[PDB]
Amino acid sequence: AGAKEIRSKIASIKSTQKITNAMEKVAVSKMRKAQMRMAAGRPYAERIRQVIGHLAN
Amino acid sequence: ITVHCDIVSAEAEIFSGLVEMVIAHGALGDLGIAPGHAPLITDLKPGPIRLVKQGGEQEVYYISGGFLEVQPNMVKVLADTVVRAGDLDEAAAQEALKAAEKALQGKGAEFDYSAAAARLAEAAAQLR
Amino acid sequence: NKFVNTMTQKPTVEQLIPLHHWDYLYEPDAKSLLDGLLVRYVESQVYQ
Repeated sequence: AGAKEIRSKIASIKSTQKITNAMEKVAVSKMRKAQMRMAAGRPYAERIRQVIGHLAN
Repeated sequence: ITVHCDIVSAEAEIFSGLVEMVIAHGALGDLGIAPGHAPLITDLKPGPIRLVKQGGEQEVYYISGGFLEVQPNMVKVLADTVVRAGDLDEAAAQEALKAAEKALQGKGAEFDYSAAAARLAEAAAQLR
Repeated sequence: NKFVNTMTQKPTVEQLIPLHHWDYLYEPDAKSLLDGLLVRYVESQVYQ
């Protein structure tokens, strides 16, 4: 109805919008951290699988 | 004469570099590796593993078990994050059996999975 | 879920338990070596 409560809802959704824009960037940084933890476990497992496929034959 | 050696854990890396001489605790006795050694696969008990270089003749890394694999141009130590014995591993198996939360003894053949899942799948595309 | 790219997450089902002419010397019995190394391979695949 009146413009005061519309103005307060605009301020509330703007204060939600700033931190959702921040936590997108937080999710980017934790995705890159989980990518460097993804890249480190592979040369164990390829050497184990090559040793297993040699020993089974 | 130098041979490349890796000590690679299942989560990360511990060592990568050229060496000359490696002493490790094997499954029968303490053994050592030179370049040009025979191919070899052996289980390892927990302890310090000693690696020798020019100047770095006492490069010591503590390894809690795992396996060793020798190629005459390549040494691969595949290590362990924790000591693998049955008194540590059986307690983790018992804690994994005990923490299975069972609230209702369902038959498994219910239809209600898809009745929630199709509604929640159609609700997600109204947001994007 | 497998990381195809930063925009794509693909839900898969992947089998685990049913998986140069020279020979490795075996310091223990190689049967117990196979009994260890298959268990460590299943643990590395679940962790990845």
